[PDB]
Amino acid sequence: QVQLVESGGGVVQPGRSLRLSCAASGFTFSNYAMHWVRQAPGKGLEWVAVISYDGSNKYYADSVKGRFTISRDNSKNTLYLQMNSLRAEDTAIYYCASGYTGYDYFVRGDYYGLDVWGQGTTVTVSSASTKGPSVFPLAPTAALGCLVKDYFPEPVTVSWNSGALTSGVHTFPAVLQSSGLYSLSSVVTVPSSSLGTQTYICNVNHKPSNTKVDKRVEPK
Amino acid sequence: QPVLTQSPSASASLGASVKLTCTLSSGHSSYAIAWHQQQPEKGPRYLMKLNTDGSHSKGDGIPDRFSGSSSGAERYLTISSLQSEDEADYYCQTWGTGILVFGGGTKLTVLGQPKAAPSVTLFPPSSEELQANKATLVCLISDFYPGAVTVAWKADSSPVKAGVETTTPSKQSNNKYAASSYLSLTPEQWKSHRSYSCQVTHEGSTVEKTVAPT
Amino acid sequence: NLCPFGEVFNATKFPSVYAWERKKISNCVADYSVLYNSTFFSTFKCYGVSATKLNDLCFSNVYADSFVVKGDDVRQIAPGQTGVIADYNYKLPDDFMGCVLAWNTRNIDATSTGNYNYKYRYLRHGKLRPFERDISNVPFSPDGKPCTPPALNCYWPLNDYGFYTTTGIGYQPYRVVVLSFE
Ligand SMILES: *[C@@H]1O[C@H](CO)[C@@H](O[C@@H]2O[C@H](CO)[C@@H](O)[C@H](O)[C@H]2NC(C)=O)[C@H](O)[C@H]1NC(C)=O
Repeated sequence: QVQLVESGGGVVQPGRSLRLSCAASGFTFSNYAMHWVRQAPGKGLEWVAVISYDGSNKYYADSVKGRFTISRDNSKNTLYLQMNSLRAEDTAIYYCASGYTGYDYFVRGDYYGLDVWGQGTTVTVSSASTKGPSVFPLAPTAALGCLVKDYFPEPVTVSWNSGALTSGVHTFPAVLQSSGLYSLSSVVTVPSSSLGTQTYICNVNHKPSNTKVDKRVEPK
Repeated sequence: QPVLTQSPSASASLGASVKLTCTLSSGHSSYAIAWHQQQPEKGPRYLMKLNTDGSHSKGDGIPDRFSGSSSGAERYLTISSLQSEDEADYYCQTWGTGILVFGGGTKLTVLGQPKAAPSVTLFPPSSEELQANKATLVCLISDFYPGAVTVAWKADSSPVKAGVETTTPSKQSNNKYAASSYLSLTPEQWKSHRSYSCQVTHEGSTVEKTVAPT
Repeated sequence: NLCPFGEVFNATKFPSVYAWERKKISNCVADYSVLYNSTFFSTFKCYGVSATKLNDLCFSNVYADSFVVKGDDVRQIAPGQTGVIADYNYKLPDDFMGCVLAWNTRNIDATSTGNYNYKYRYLRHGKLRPFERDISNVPFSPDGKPCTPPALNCYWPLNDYGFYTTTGIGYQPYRVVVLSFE
């Protein structure tokens, strides 16, 4: 039972570099071709690069040729993707993949199969500085919540009443504004008549900036 | 290099069947392809390779409800007795010279729960935010099925295009969908208008919420 | 000293997958032109070698393994596969180094009436080691105790493929040659 596990993802500023890795277990790695595929947030899959079993043949998607470089260490069963001169359009999840090496009569040469997918690693390319969020109350069966405003990079976690409150909680996905900073909301729907007797505190945690914020939400 | 044309979306009811279609550009009429499945929040999974003669090679662990067939420049993925888990993005993929080509993908929604119109709560900017010289409007949409909505804002009655962001829907812990929309303003812009509208269009039908400074 | 690659893909008769046959090919000059001048190989997969740069490989021996399976079973002729064919009939090693070729042979291995001459082993106690071969035909019983079918927990371990000219593409017969490189 084969497994491919990627590492080396994260946040870097445009024009910098980054080496992705792909750990392969469960098959004779040095005999299979190896791919890189990426998915921009909310975009489709885009094929990036492929490398043959011995490393003597490499092919690249047009959009990365000159900047990226695929390689492999067969002694370590590891696949690499060197990204250079990174652009904000290189922000995506990067998967590695493996396959057989077949002969195709319509190409009259090798094709490289892609039949096993990795789990993924995330790469964020931005001209933004680490920054904690501002937390504002969305004061009010009724709904109330927390606006987690203008942070970078992801992620931020939101528990309510220190986790003691979970039914009716929904934390939305982040949004990326034209400022380059992220925002999300966490909302909870509550029994209407609980507002005078219970307290609602959302716990916003942003490890990238050591920011932890407890914000109490009261009625207007 | 060859190009693959998938229809952008398709749906059928749970228990029904679908035939996802991928068409090769004419110049590569006879090229073989592969089918990949991407379920929500997950990585991709290899389904099968599909040849020009109709013959397929499945990966291991692929249910028999998935079969491949072939015709002209077209390739078909067929899924019988559709289940809840089959809701996913299906990407056909092909080969060129060394390089590989994906299609745009097909989001297959399997209607497996009664329809649901959306809950729309619109929050004016907190007073704490106004003291920070910012003003954001938070429009939350929840408890709808299926998750496809269009959001339009209005300043008084004139639509607003600038300063709008919106999430793509996502299912709640009770198997229904939800999405949020934001409208950024300056404090002046907030004060200098009578009302603001959040207008949510869900399958022709429309919900409207309006707030005002006071 | 010309290699007999032609004869292997040529052969009028192919064996059943449980009784797969091997041809040792050595001390000869190789002509792989049969692989490229006959565009019907629906399966042409290689491992640790390149299908197209193939004669630039200096081998001591090549081994050619021949057998028949149905189409939906061809996927099990690959390293690390599982299923009845891969676990009880023909097993590639994990570091298999060579290619796997397969082509539809309905026009010669199927009939209108049914061709039940090809058999595979569907019951066995252990899984096969890579390149192992089991040509026995002892009745299978979970307990290892001798028995006689039909009886308490007792079946003959080989089953016939039924090849008809007129069935789904995945039920038609496929000839398979496995090329193994030392
Ligand atoms: C395919 O089989 C044919 C016979 O069926 C082979 O043809 C003979 O090969 C031997 C030795 O190579 C020669 O002595 C004969 O002159 C060949 N001709 C005939 C009509 O039998 C053939 O070599 C095999 N395939 C290829 C590619 O050569």
